[PDB]
Order: sequence, then C-alpha cells, then structure tokens
Amino acid sequence: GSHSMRYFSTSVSRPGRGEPRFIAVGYVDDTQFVRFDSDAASQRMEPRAPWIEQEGPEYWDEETGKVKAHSQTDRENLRIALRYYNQSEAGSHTLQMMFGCDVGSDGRFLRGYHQYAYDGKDYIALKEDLRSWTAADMAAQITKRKWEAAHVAEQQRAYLEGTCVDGLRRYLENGKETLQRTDPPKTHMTHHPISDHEATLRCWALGFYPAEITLTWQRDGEDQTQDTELVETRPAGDGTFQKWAAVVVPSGEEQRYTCHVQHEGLPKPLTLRWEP
Amino acid sequence: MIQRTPKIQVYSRHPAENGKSNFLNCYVSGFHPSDIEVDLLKNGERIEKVEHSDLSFSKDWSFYLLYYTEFTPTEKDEYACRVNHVTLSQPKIVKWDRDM
Amino acid sequence: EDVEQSLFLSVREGDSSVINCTYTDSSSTYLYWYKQEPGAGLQLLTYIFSNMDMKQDQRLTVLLNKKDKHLSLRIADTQTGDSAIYFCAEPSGNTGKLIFGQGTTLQVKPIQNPDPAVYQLRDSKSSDKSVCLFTDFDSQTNVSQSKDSDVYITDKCVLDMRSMDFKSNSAVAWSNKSDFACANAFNNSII
Amino acid sequence: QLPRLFPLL
Amino acid sequence: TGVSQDPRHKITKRGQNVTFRCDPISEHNRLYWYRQTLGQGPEFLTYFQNEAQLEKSRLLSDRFSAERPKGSFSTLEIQRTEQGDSAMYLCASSLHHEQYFGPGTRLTVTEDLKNVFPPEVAVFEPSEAEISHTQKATLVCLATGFYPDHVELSWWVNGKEVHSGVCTDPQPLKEQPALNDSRYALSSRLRVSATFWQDPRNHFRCQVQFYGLSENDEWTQDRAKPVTQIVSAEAWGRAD
Repeated sequence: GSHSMRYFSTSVSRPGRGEPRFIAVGYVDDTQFVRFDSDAASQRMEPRAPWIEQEGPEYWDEETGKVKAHSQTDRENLRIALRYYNQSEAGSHTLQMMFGCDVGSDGRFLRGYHQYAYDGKDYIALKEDLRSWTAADMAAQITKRKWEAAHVAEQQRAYLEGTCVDGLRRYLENGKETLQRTDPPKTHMTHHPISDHEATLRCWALGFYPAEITLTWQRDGEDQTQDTELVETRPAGDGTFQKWAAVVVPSGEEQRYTCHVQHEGLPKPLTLRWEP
Repeated sequence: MIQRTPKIQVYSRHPAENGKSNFLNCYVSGFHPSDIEVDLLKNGERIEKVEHSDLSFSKDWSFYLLYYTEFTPTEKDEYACRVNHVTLSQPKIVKWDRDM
Repeated sequence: EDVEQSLFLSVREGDSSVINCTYTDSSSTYLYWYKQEPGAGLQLLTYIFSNMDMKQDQRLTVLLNKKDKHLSLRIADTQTGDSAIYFCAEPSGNTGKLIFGQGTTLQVKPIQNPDPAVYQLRDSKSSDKSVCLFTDFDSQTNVSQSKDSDVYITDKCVLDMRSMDFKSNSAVAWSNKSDFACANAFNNSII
Repeated sequence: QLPRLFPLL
Repeated sequence: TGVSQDPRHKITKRGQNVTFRCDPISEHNRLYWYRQTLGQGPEFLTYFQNEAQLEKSRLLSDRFSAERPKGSFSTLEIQRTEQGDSAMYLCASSLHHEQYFGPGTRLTVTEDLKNVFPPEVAVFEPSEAEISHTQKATLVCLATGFYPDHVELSWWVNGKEVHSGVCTDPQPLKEQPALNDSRYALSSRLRVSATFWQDPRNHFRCQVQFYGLSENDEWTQDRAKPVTQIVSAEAWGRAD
C-alpha cells in the first residue's frame, strides 16, 4: 500500500570552528536517493542511488539551489533558537528537521509531515490535519503563533499535496525495481548455553525489505516482554535489513518459547520453536 | 541537553565463511549529539579504507551511522568496532562474533 | 520566461471583468493579485494556493488551473472605483521574491445616457484666459490627439457625483494662442 | 523534490 | 499600511549619491527591494533574511548597495546617479510568504536643479451654457509648468476637502511629450449642483501639493527656491 518520501536535515553550530554544518538526506521508504553536505567539496545535491542518476540536468541544478536555500534558513533558525531560549553563542546546538508525504496503492495523497527538534527534543510539528501546529515547549508557542498568523501551514500543505507527491510518484516509476519490491526475511533460531541453569534463544530475520518488521517472544502462548532483548533493525549494506530478538531461558524450558515474525513479504506470520 | 549513548552492533553483510569475500559492518544508532568516532579493528589494529553512510536520524530524532569495509574472514583474524562519544568515559570496543 | 497578462481591459459598469494571467512554474505554491490606484502603492488584493481550484471574497473570485498555469481574477458588479492596475505575481526561485506581470489597467465605462457638449470656462482671476470642457459624452468616444503642439487635450476622465447617481466622461483642452476656439478643439469618433 | 521556501522559527 | 519608506519623493542632480530608508512591519524577517517604472511591474533588486543579503539581481550594479545592519531597517544607496535610475523604489516585508509593500521612494534624476519648477495653478469658472442645459456646474483646475511630476491635487469647499464630484487626470501630460526633461501640466474637475455654485457665500479652492527641493539643497538662482510647497487658486459662487 503506502509509499513515503522523507527529507532528514541536521544543522550543528560549531562556534569557533566556523559556520554550522548542514547535512540533508532524502529517502523513498528505506532507500536513500540524495545527500547534501555543507562541508563537502562539491557544494551540490548528490545522487545516492543508481536509479536517480537518470534525472535530467535541471533536476540537479534546481535541487542544489533549493538545498542551499534550506541551508541558509536553518542556519538563521539556530540563531533565533538562541534568542528564544536565551542561550550563549559559545555553545554548540543541533536543529533537526524532517518533512515529506505518503501515497497509497491508488497513488493518492495520504499524509504530510513537517517537524523540528532542537538539541534532540521535539520543538514544533505540523498536525496530521495540516492546518495547525503542535508546540512541545514555551519557546515553540512563540513560533506557533507567528506561523498561525502567517498561514505557514496552508503554504506547506500546497507543497506537500503538490511538488512532494509529484516527486514521490515519479521516483516510484523511475526506481520501480528497487522501491516497489518486498524481500521476505530468512529466519532461524540459535541457542547459546550461558550456565548450568540458564541459556539464550536468539530469533533471526535476515535480508528483508522494507525495514518494517515485528519479532515477538511468547512462553506457552503468553507475551514475554521480560528478560527479552530487541536490537535496532540494521542495514546489511546492500538494500536489505537484519534484526534479532533474544530471551534468556532456564535450561530444559526451551520448547515452551515461540518467536513470532510479521513482515509484508510473508503471506502469514511465522512461528519458530527451538528443535534443530 | 539530551544525551543518548550509542547502541553498537558489529556484524557481516552475509553469513560468514572463511576465504569468502564479505563486508564487515559497524552500525551505531540511538545516539545524541551527532559527533561520534568509529573505527574498525583487525587484531586490534585500525583498518584504513573504511566507508560510512550519510548522517540521518529516526522518528525519535536519535542519529544512526553505518561504517563498513570489504574483508575476507579467516579462522584466526579477530575483528572489532571501537566507538567514542561524549556519553562514554573510555572508547568502547565491541568484538565481531559470528554467532552474534 | 515571464508572467504574461494583457496591458488593458475595458468593461461596462455593472458587468463582470475577468483578468487572465499565465505564470512560469507549476511548483509555485501561491499566486497574488496586487492592485495599484493612480497615487497609492501596491495593495495586496487576493491570493490563492496551488492546491485550491477557486477562492471567493466579497465581489472578487480567483480561479486557478495549476495544470495550464492559468490564474484569473473575476470582479462581479464592476463599479467605477474598481479602475486601477491589476498585477499578478508569482514567487521566483527559493527566496519568495516575486516576479510581476506588466499589469492590466482596468477601464470601467459609465452606462449614463450621453448628452455631449463643449463649454468654454473663463479664468476666475480677472484674466482673458480660457479652457474648453468636452463633457457628458458616450463611453465609446475616441477623443483623438491634437494636430497642433500648442493645443493640449487630456485623456477621458470619469467623474462620479454620488448624491445623484451620476457618472460623466470629461476631457479638457487649452492653448496659449489667440485664434483657439472651443468649436474646433475636440476630434472624436464613437467606436 | 524539495520545497522552494522554508519557514523561519 | 505597516511598511514605512523615507523619503516619499527625492530630487538629486545627476552624478550625486542618494540613500533611501525602509522600516518593515515590526517583526518581519524577510525584506525585499523592487524598482518600478510607470506602466510596468516591479523588478526585484535584492533580498534580506534578517541581516544576510542572500540574493541580488543583475539590475543591482556596482553603483547600487543595500544594507540591513541589525535586521530592522534597510537602506538602498545609489552612487553617481544616471537618468535611467529615475523610478519608484519599493520595499516589501513578510513573516513567510505574504509580501506587504510600502508607498515607495519616487526618485527623479535631473541634469541640473534649475530644471525644477513649482506649479502655477488657475481655477476656471463654470459656463452659463452648462448650468442652463444640465443644472450642473463644472470648475476646472489647471496646474502648469511644474517639474518634476510629484504633485497631489485636492479640492477644498468652505475649508473642507471634498472626496466626491472630483476627477483628476490619472497621469500628468508633458508640455513636450517626446523630450526627456519636459515640464508637466495636470487638470482636475469639481462638479456641483448649479444651486451650490450660484450661492456667492460658497468658496472653492484648488490645491496642488508640490514635492521639490529639500531646504539643504544648494540654490543660487534669483527666482524663489522651488522647495516642497502648497500652491492654490480660488473662486467664489456667482449668483448668475
């Protein structure tokens, strides 16, 4: 069903060591297609996927112009945040921004996003209705009243329902092989004795796309969210993802435990039990 | 000023077997702020030609970064990822373990 | 590549005036109508976002066709006070800086039953100097220019007397020379 | 495809 | 009506320098300068995001220089002015996308300050013929031989400005419409009831506000210095 496009941008002020560093990356679902690094030699929006390289010359000149303008504005926004929080300009701070759009199976606009965080905390977020803002703190209330007075939401909504979705539809047709695919997880169990009395069962999911996945543990059909360990979903480095979950288990009790895997690429959710 | 220590995972792209070309991965996620030092070690020595991904972050705003190099595993050779961050007093080494 | 609108639109008082405008980039998320009166500055009249078909405010209607890059302004029940220059404006590049059409001068014509006359008016200060007033003529009258460089003729001017509901077209001629009669002053065709 | 205008806090 | 510009009108000798000021709406972060020639759309000169000047056009040559030192106010400086520089210089501000424009700085660049003249103003009384046929009376006001064309014509009836029964030509007409430094003329009509005109207690004053030289401008000609002034002419009712 749903496809998404996201831009993630980080501004980091380094007072002394020059102007703030700005990094932006674009994703369609869990595939990167571009990057900009203010500190790099090129000074350009760069391709980061083989399928995006067939975008014409004007694409690259326009996206470069627009990401350098984004650079300037988020540079100014760090200085405004200093005022609002009455912080010294000796300190290093992080402004993070995430925006983009979703389309359904039918190719219709589903969802828009436009969110900021200031040194790792929610600052302001465009609501799901795309008509109003969520301010997480007292500084963000100032921004919110400014933005409601200037009709910033109405203007962003036109971008999100316009150029954002138009971009996403085009990428989905030009990167079809990579983006409109599911790779099901290859699953298995490992068993690691850790004592006379204790053992670790590890449930594995390798080589799946997209990255969205659920690994859950049960003990005789009861949810085991206890002595349980879930690693972050990690890239394989080749367009696919990996994950494991583990439970530490009294010796002899292995057969009572089940790993349950959900992924779009599986017809039915798997159950796995230790029995090699 | 929110600080989150990195979660460090050291693994291969493919199931490891000795003599077979492969990729050694060090994924660092859940960390704030963005400044981080990552090294891949072969028998405690820094591997020289190491690539890394472009700085990005998850919904919760925590950063992630992948460091990787081509390698051919062997019986003997021991591989490791060394990370330093503002939230660590001492560089953290995580050894590569085929069982993981 | 420019914002194109027509330089001039003539409409009859009480009719609907449509002003058309083709803009440059589909990626433009808003489009403005500014209005300029003879003396005053640019008034922000109305706007529309690229994801709306149509917007209404009093007598003003905006229609947008994003596909063709066609924007239009509809004035319902046009009054003589709606006479002004209308500029469509679109954001250009990444700064929100505006590019502007050349602007449509809207001439609203009174519907008053014409009663054309030329009068001579004498200087108030004990002098022998005069003007000619050509007044209350049809709104379709082309008041043409003087052959003579020492005879000055103004443009057609619409005067509104509100207490009566009375609009009239007026033009003024004058000359320094002796042999200037009001009889010969105004060459005009009713087009 | 990036937007052509970003808001100031 | 929140954006301020100073000065409203300016006259300078060609080859001299001039500075304009723009005060944006209180808290507006984005500020734009545009040039406008009569007949035509404004053309972008430059763009400020707070203090930072992020974009200039090729219109902005070496001679043109804008600053916005503290955000807040902005100034545009022209050095060694040419006659091609004569134009309205507009300022706009916004919080985000909506641009509010000021009333502009109307610059006139002239070879010589002796080319500047205040208006002469005459009032022309209604015809008996008009009053007989239409039961209406038209007064015409005629302002002649002024340069530059920075005038505001108003009618005053028993000491009070009238906002109805008035038509002023939208543009002055040149006494030599082909020449570049021609002097200007401007006409206005006041139309009233025959009865109002026929009461000789009624007083009609045509007023022309001229924008000329500042009182610090150099002046060595013998005719009065053509400073900013009001020239008027008047008639009384005529019982005829």
